Amino acid sequence: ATVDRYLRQPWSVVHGIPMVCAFAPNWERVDNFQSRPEDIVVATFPKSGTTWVSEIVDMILQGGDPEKCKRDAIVNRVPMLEFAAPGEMPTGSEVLATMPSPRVVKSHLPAHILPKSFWDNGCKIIYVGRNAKDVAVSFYHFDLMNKFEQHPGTWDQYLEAFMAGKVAYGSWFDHVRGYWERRQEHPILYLFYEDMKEDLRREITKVAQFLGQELTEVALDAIAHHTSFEAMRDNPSTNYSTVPSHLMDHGVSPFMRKGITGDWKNHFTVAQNAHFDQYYAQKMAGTDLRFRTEI
Ligand SMILES: Nc1ncnc2c1ncn2[C@@H]1O[C@H](COP(=O)(O)O)[C@@H](OP(=O)(O)O)[C@H]1O
Repeated sequence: ATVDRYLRQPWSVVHGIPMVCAFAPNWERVDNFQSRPEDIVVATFPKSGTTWVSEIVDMILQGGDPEKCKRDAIVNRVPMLEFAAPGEMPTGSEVLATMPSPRVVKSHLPAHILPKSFWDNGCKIIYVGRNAKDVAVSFYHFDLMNKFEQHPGTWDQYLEAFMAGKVAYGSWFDHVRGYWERRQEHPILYLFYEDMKEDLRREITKVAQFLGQELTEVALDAIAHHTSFEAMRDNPSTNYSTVPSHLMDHGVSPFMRKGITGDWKNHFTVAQNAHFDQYYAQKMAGTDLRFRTEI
């Protein structure tokens, strides 16, 4: 009830970044967040594989036992750092304060406004990038169904907001590039959603090594089996079907939507794809960071 007035409102702004309206008040809780050096941060631009990687990290920390991961929804097992629902739930930061190490922290903040404490404590960051076209489709449908978001209107107007960085958490170009560069000064494992669709066990292995964990071949196969898109769409612990429909309208668009690489071809018009590609080449000039739009 109290949170209703924050739902479906236009973006606020925190440190020059568009922010979910409900998340923006009381932002000192984020700026002053107290990290621990053993914290694992799962950082992504929205709709780039946060839930996927979070479940993989949790599974690795439980020794590859999928039963352990069903003790709670992924939204509670891996709290989102900046999440808040004023008057309805405790913030993500308050939940994380009461969580035993090793904490898994999910966040969508760009690198330059991720809380300083994370950088000073050298916390291991697992970043996931996804090609901007699939992200924009996924983010558009997410906004149609997630009532925390300002309504996206039509797809063509949303896409224009997306390319301009006028969506929640700002420019995708600055986001993916910010963490790609910050790895020169911080332990960052930079993953690619498309690499995970192509070869999931290979990417789980890289996450396990980064976390200093050793997996038997059985544990690895068990983690690959339960972190398929099909395993996670039907798992109530990962598919967000436990979120009340008042906050996430699962009928409009399910959270576990398509889970593929290349869905952008079913939504980008011929003209949209031409304009997006020129702007993308302009905006992604001068970086060695490369994304794949098909595999
Ligand atoms: N195990 C998995 N395999 C593939 N895609 C997955 C996945 N788990 C989630 N996804 C996809 O990742 C996106 C959500 O990313 P995030 O967790 O950061 O919000 C959605 O993309 P789609 O909307 O294209 O289906 C969702 O379907």
